[PDB]
Amino acid sequence: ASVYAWNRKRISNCVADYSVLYNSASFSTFKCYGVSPTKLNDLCFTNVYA
Amino acid sequence: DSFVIRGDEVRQIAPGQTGKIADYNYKLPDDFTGCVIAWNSNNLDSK
Repeated sequence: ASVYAWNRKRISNCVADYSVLYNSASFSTFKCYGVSPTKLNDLCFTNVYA
Repeated sequence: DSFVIRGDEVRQIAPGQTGKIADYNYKLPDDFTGCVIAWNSNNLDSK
C-alpha cells in the first residue's frame, strides 16, 4: 500500500514464530520499542496488528 | 581479537548483541572494557 492510506491486518487465533522474521537478514531494520525481538517467542498477546 | 566479516554484520560486535555472529561465532561480555575497530577491506579480501 501507499503510506497516505496504509493497510492494516489483524493477526489472531494462531502460533507465531518471530525467529523466521528476525533471522531474515534481508530486513534493513528490525527496530523494537516495548520488547526485545528475542523475547517475542516467549511473550504472548490478545492480537497482533500488522 | 582479529578477524574478517561482511560489513552488514559489524553491528553484532558489541556488548548485549544477538545474531548468528554475536552468539554463534564471537560473543563479547556485557561489561566489556575495550574498543572495537573496523574498516572495509574490499581492496584486499575481495577477489
